[PDB]
Amino acid sequence: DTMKVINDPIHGHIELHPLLVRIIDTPQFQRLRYIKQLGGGYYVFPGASHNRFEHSLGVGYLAGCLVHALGEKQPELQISERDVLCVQIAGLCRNLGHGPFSHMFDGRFIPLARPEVKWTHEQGSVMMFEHLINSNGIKPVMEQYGLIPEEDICFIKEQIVGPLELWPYKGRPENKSFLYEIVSNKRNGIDVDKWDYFARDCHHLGIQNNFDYKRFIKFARVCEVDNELRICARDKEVGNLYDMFHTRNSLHRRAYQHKVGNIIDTMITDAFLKADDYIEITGAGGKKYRISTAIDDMEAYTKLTDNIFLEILYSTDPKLKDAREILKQIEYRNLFKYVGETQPTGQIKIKREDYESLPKEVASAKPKVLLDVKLKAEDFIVDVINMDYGMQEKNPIDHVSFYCKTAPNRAIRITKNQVSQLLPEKFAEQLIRVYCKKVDRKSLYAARQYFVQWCADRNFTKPQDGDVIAPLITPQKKEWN
Amino acid sequence: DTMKVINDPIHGHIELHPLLVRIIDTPQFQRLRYIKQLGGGYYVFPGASHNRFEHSLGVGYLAGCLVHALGEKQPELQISERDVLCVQIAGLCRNLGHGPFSHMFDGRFIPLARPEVKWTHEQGSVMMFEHLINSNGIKPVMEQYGLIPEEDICFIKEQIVGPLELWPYKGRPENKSFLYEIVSNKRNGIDVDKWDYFARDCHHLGIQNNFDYKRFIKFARVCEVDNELRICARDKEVGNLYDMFHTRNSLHRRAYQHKVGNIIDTMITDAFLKADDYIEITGAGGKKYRISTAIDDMEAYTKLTDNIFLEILYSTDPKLKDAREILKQIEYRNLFKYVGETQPTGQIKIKREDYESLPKEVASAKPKVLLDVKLKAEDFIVDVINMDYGMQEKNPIDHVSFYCKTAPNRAIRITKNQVSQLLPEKFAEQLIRVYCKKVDRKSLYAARQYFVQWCADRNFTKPQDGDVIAPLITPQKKEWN
Amino acid sequence: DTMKVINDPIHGHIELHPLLVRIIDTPQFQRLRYIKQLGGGYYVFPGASHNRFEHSLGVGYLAGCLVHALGEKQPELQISERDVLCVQIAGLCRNLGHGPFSHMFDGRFIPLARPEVKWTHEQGSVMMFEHLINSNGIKPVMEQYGLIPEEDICFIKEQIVGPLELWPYKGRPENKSFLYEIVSNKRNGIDVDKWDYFARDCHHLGIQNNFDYKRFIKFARVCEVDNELRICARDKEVGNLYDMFHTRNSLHRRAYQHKVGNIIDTMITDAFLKADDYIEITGAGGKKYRISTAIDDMEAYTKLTDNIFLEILYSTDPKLKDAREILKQIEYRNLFKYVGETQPTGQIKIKREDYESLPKEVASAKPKVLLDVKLKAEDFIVDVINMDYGMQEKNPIDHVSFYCKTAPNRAIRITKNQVSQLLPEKFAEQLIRVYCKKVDRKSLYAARQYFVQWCADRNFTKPQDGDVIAPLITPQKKEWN
Amino acid sequence: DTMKVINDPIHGHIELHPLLVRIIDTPQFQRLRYIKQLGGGYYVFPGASHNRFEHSLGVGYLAGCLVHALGEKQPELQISERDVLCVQIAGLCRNLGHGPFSHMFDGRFIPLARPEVKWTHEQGSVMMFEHLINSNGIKPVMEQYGLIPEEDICFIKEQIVGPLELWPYKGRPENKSFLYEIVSNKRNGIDVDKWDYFARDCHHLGIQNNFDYKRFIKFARVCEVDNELRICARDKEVGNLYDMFHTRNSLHRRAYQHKVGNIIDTMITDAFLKADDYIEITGAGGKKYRISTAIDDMEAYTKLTDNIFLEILYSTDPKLKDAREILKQIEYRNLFKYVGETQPTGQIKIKREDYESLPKEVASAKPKVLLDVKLKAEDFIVDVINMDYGMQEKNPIDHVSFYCKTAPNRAIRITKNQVSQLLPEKFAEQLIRVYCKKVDRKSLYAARQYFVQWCADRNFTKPQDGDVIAPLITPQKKEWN
Ligand SMILES: Nc1ncnc2c1ncn2[C@H]1C[C@H](O)[C@@H](COP(=O)(O)OP(=O)(O)OP(=O)(O)O)O1
Ligand SMILES: Nc1ncnc2c1ncn2[C@H]1C[C@H](O)[C@@H](COP(=O)(O)OP(=O)(O)OP(=O)(O)O)O1
Ligand SMILES: Nc1ncnc2c1ncn2[C@H]1C[C@H](O)[C@@H](COP(=O)(O)OP(=O)(O)OP(=O)(O)O)O1
Ligand SMILES: Nc1ncnc2c1ncn2[C@H]1C[C@H](O)[C@@H](COP(=O)(O)OP(=O)(O)OP(=O)(O)O)O1
Ligand SMILES: [Mg+2]
Ligand SMILES: [Mg+2]
Ligand SMILES: [Mg+2]
Ligand SMILES: [Mg+2]
Repeated sequence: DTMKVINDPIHGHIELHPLLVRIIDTPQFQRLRYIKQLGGGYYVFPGASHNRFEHSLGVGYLAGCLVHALGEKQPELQISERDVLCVQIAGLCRNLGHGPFSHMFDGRFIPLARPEVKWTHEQGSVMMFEHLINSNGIKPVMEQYGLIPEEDICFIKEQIVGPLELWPYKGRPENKSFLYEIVSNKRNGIDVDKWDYFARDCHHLGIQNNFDYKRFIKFARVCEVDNELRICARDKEVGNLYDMFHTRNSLHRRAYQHKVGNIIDTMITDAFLKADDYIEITGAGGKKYRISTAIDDMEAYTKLTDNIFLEILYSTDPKLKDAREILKQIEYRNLFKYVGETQPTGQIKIKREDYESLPKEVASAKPKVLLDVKLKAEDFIVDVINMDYGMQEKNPIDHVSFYCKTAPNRAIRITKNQVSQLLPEKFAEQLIRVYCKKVDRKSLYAARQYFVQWCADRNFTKPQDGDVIAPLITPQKKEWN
Repeated sequence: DTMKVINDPIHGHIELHPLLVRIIDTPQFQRLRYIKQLGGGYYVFPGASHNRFEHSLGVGYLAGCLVHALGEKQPELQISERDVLCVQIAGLCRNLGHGPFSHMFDGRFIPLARPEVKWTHEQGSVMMFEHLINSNGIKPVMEQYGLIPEEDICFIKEQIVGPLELWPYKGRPENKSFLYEIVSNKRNGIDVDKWDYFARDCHHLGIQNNFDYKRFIKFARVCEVDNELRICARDKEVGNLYDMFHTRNSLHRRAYQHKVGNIIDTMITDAFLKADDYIEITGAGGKKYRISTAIDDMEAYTKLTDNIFLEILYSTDPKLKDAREILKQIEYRNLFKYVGETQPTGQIKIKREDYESLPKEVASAKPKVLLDVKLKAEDFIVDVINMDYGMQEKNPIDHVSFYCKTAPNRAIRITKNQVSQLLPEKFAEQLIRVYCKKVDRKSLYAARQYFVQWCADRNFTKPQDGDVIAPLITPQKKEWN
Repeated sequence: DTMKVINDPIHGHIELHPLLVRIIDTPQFQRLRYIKQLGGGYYVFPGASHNRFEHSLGVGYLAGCLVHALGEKQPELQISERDVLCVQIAGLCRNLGHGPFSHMFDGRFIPLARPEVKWTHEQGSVMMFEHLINSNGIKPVMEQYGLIPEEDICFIKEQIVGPLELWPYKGRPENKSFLYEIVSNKRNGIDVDKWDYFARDCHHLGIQNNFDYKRFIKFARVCEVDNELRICARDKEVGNLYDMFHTRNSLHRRAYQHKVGNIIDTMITDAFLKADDYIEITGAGGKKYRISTAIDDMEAYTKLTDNIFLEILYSTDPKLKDAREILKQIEYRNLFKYVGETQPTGQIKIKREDYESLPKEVASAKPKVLLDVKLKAEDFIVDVINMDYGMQEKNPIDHVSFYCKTAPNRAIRITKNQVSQLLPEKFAEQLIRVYCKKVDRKSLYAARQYFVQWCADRNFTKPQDGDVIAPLITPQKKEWN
Repeated sequence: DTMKVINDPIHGHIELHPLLVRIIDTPQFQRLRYIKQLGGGYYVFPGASHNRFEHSLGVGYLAGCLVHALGEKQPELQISERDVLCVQIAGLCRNLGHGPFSHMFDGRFIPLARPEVKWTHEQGSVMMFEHLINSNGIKPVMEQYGLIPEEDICFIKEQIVGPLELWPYKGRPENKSFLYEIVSNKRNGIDVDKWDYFARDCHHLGIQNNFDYKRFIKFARVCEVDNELRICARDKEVGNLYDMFHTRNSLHRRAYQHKVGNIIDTMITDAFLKADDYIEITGAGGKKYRISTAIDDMEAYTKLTDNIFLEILYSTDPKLKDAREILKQIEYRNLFKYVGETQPTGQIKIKREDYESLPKEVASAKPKVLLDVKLKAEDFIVDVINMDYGMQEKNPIDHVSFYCKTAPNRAIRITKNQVSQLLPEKFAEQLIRVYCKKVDRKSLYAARQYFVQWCADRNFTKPQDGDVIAPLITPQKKEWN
């Protein structure tokens, strides 16, 4: 067979190798046509209808482009068509593990439905890749095009999820180390997945992005670092890398962590939780699985898509009413109402174990105002969001290697003070959002007082609309002045 | 009640009136989030993931733009905010009647499922609009914002479907006739819907459009024509208008009538015909409807979306196997194979009543060549496509009124000979595409000989790859050399 | 040393070879920064400030892209780095011959200043290329990077103007004929220069471009045709090629032949004509040249740019008053007034030998209207414009070779009846624009009556606003009624 | 006299009022077609060919847009056609005072040619506005359209340059204070000029901008502050505002302060300095001026554009040799060579005067390494660049008024800790770039040793390629390991 050409609005005409086509034309991959990239963001940004499928295509194409560029600039690295096909495949397949509504599923649902297990979309991706390989007879096709299934499949999996366990990888030796920072870079977070979602998400949201990945590619080289071969970026591009991480953060604050989009994620998740017992998904040899257990059999997970949302919505079965009314309340646009936003202070970090107590703290309060309605802990929703640069408290650029024009083979490091004084002093922070499930005017007035007083009692940041929603409470805190 | 801001990637930030917001936040409208704009096009153009929802938002915005501009340039027309709201609503609601996969439903499925009925997505839009209004108590909100729920609802329905029924309209008098040319122009085909889908479809498909609607709005005026006040375009813009229809014709040949997209639409349609009997949709008071009858109950139709595709695909019920396997053959990318394209010659035109008798002609052929297989009528698929400028054999520009710079109130006509000699001399044509349901190396050869000999015997145009795929048949037709 | 990366808004980051950098950094090439692409178009389309310099970079980049793509898809053609460099240089240098305001210089000025010579910007490009090579010591630099100046310079010049003379080219043998179809296609007109100016001009004008050159490149092959190797496009792309020429025609009708832009070009040409005697340019060895004679000495021509305009405008010499006053009339926006447009009918074609006699025909007209003022031939300007598809009366795609999917090396022809019946049946046409040098309302009124009466007497088409600007004249014409 | 429509690639079709057309069509305004926006930036970014003319149009359009939007949301403000026209004119005319190559003229040339005057394009715009008004008889035209010349012209000037001296303005009273915040905002720097050049510069440079001015406009209100009516932004948009100032800071580091572009600015300034005495420009009543003194007569300044560059490059007079030979090394691309970049720490700030003592310091260093050549202060160029957020050391966001959704009429303040912890803690910084005038390999090597030794001796940051370009010098400073 020959190569297929496909037109992507982001990257233009991309060439696809017959093996990649053979991987694409399977139920396991086509499953991604039915999973939205941004999940509930589509209920806020009407343009964001894009799915994981096209994003996967773009990641594969970009992986191929970067590996090919590095290959043509430096032939001494001995990159083969085999390495290219493999990295392209890893790129194509690192999104196979996503559940319905993407990050809502593994970031919100699974932790609440099955709090005893440890699940990540990466692991879902490796399992679904294995299932994909075996159920469709791919191995002989791999062999036809020059791959060695045992070494190569391993290399692909390690590319997607990291080591499956001194040099920890089995798929490629150290002098091809640079094959491992491309599809999913565990060292600093700079990888082609980000590059594709920057361009796609922006193309669809109606926000435009200032990061030029093609430029970074033009300036990328392979360097010798601590006796291994790593990707080196030209020194003069360090600023751009900072901006790359600034851009990411921006995309989170206007779009990915939008208050309403997130509360819609919470509502869909609660609906799914109240539908978890009554929905049956058919898995291996007829055996029956549930939404929360589908992650344990890939034949079941395969049939787990965004469609579940609609299954609940068009359902007539009375055991599903409680969830169905929630999903109907999304259609009528009767959402939980947003109360406000604040931040922790000092060295205070809201740890995961206390996310469960917070609505009670909010419901306690010491307000001192006409208390015409009482709110109980259940009436409050508290969302804690962690905003970082990809490596928690650390600075990712301290983990990137550079080269200069006078010596393009001398890898060097670059520190923050060498760049600018206008950069951040921190690289992680927490945001706290509070919502009230009671939408009436009196419940809102009250919820605001409870909220602000709660913020005062915890020595948190003063709400931006503090003087507004709580005029009688704000002069309680002397340092908010 | 206040105003909502929406970010659309095509139009930017759009302001939505509380009354419009109220209509949008209903299941009848939100239903459109689950119906893809281009249907089977997403299986060819991976960017085309957009749905009818955002498209509707966009039509609604543009109608308002045009009527508002007309209102500001010529205060003498005394257009009121009420007229504006009615036109905006008409804009929002002219797409409500679409079935699963849009044009596949009313253009392929319904005519084969119900050849006795006359059904259009327009009438469906009217019905679903009535249902939307009634089920959500919109009339009092309409009165609240200054509308007359009797005159106005009528006006909106007439805007979507035309006359119900000199002056055939009842919603607005002759002296506001131009308000009937904005949302759906039955006179010449120039309306805001085309303008939105040009820009949106082009934005997502990855092909770009050369038509500037903002310019057209700037140059649009209301003039008196045959005792009515109609929208007139500036004379020097006639060239642009011809180009507009050329653009429409381009988008069809590249995307909307793509051979593979059309064969996927046909395969899904076939699946739906083979699943129609065994799938029941819950309608009024609990009564059950089938896909082909859902168009007769609006609360049932409400639940008829693309989701139906996945339900069939995830079914375990054996009565759906024959339907379920075809869609599975779409996942594996084992589609009906394209044999070719040809055109009739002289002035013979294929009517709908012969679309059913046509594959028999192709199989009844008597090709003089060493073959290997005999094929039967059931093995061929013949798709007839009508490409026109919107009004069949007519030239739509002969139905546009123009004005000149020196006398901006005097409407004039412009004939084709006054514009260019490089324009088309015909405005309708038929394309015939032939596919074979047998995909083997030898059945394709035969199907090709049948096809070409059929083209010769009916005196059609010679297929572009005629001499290569059927070297032994082409010299029989002297008229191709 | 090594290669330079340059950022272009149209093509992104492009790599430049040291030899190309060396060619670019000369006064002969840098001269193109001071010559506007669209000349007088910038006085109508304020975005069109782009010059010939960047356009040249883009042509070189696209030439290199196409030749590299052909090289990678088909190694059997034996394309070398040397062929690539030569095609890139030819691309970079085919615009070197342009005069001030580009086509105004070669299309309007020179024919009036020196009507005895036959001059084109191509020959100018070859001459300026010879001068560039000799004056900057490029030959030894050419030799260093693996070029053979004797063959190679010839190859480049032939690439720009064709043969300087049974294979007529000496720079490359027949098995490399396809290399002559890239930079300047004398056969059918499909070349990279058009591809760059579509995208650039559209990017700057505020018009959108509907041609995808990257797609065309992806589908380009080298095929065998009549004992030669030609560039061939896939059969399925014939429509896109027609649309390309329609696009070109649209860009001409909207921008390049804009009535006002053309009248500004004409006024500047008059300026240069009335300044020709009084402006002296120092050329080779001190000899002094005039604007109209600079084209015969390249050291003078190097110095011939748009700057001249300003030199005339800032002049204090009373001998330059006549020109300086016309340029000031360009600044105050007192332009010749546009009267109207008409075109011939039947079989009438206006030859160039008759362009001087036309305003006299116009003043010789006898409109039956009471005129307070009489206008003489001196007051009229008549501009005849030839609109074609590049090859006069022929259809250029009758001269492109195609290939089919089943046999990618077998070239075929495709006729117009095989594509569509909605295409043009003619490929050339003439437009006639008439302007009046007298700007007052009464002279305009008069000029219009003269014009329309002339159109009637010559049996031309009726002006679009005929009935409005000449109400008393149009009902005389039997075929306009 | 009617309304004129103009096509701008950034803003689309823009409407220009007959009075605005009359202002635009003057030599004083049209001069801006011949002054590059980014100056020597065009010699690095081949796309940056745009002039200040098409930027001025855009500023006027944006001014009109913002004031009209504010007028439409809040009719209580009593905005008149007169206020809108004045704001538009102010927009159109705030760039009139720009010299050859824009900022290069006022930021580099005048202080070196004439260090005794205080000259800025701000005052120049006012002066040139007066000259335009008087020399072209605009005042009666202003009256024709309903303006009062005496207050209104004052208003316009005060909008461009600020107060011409408790309420300090005379052109408009206290209840219209917000009209002074549109065209040039002296309080915080958020104004429409930035908005136009962000989009334009990005459109042409080949970089994309992530700031959405249309959104800001949609969310802008007039709130009451300290007895003024000021522009208020919605609170939750504060993040975007920070980004705005970040994008600007980005645009400076990538384009406006590009290392090569600045040295090209410096060289052109050098040519002009060595040419100032020998170039004479004709001003008022025949009196003759020099490049540096033309700013003292506006009809002379009128004729002062980028053209002088060419006037110099094209000179044969031996008095111009020193200036003409430098512009020639720009064409040949033999520029001053870049050696490096560094920054001070703590509280050391490079004062404006000591900019002269710096070339002495760099050469005064004593690196103990084999140096083939000794360099003197004249061989060095040291350029100090100030990077800030617009108000030196302060945070402009502490000077913005915000409002809340629940009470849209009371302005509130927002501190940095209320937004995020990921922002800069300083808002101004200095960059130091050092270049060498001798381009040979050894003089360059030496210059590097000198430079790094100077950086070490002054306790500055380590040059990014420090360990590479000067290996024998960096290991001495322990704070660089
Ligand atoms: N005229 C067009 N312009 C731009 N893109 C197109 C056009 N036609 C199709 N596309 C898109 C759709 C696909 O994503 C991609 C490939 O389309 P296409 O060339 O028709 O492949 P194909 O498989 O249908 O034809 P074939 O199998 O005969 O080679 O480009
Ligand atoms: N920073 C942003 N930039 C661009 N678009 C945005 C941004 N934030 C949100 N949007 C989009 C998402 C929506 O389509 C639309 C509405 O945004 P937004 O103002 O946040 O609505 P909202 O309803 O959540 O605010 P609120 O109810 O408080 O007034 O604009
Ligand atoms: N940060 C940037 N982002 C996008 N484009 C840039 C950026 N910086 C410069 N450019 C543009 C300007 C040029 O046209 C092109 C390359 O410039 P640049 O990379 O700075 O080369 P350079 O010659 O100035 O440095 P060097 O010689 O050290 O490589 O890209
Ligand atoms: N077909 C077009 N599409 C897009 N832009 C155009 C087109 N034609 C002209 N333009 C541009 C050029 C101008 O900047 C702006 C307006 O031009 P235009 O409408 O042709 O003015 P005009 O000179 O014809 O006015 P008038 O009606 O008095 O003749 O739009
Ligand atoms: Mg194919
Ligand atoms: Mg809201
Ligand atoms: Mg460089
Ligand atoms: Mg005009």
